[PDB]
Amino acid sequence: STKSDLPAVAAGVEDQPRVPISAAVIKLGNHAVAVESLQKMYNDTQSPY
Amino acid sequence: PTIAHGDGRRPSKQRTFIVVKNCHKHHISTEMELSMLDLEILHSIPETP
Repeated sequence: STKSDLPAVAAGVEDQPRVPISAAVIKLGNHAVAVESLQKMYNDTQSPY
Repeated sequence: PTIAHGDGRRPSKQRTFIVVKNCHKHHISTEMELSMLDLEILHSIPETP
């Protein structure tokens, strides 16, 4: 069933230790969507975003 | 840093810059005219009020 298949596709990602990560979280409707800009990654490298 | 290219366009070489920065050595100079007839009583010892 779907319940018995939950440890099937969860290949270790379900039991990793949970750490916080700073990210800007907005709310659209009922979901939370996290917004981020990784352009400072590219401007250090002088690579076109 | 630079991004390691994924395609074989060009080899993603390392980058280090040797930049030389020349300093700004500034000279500031005022004047303070001080009259010698005050210097004469500077050198003299006083005894009367």
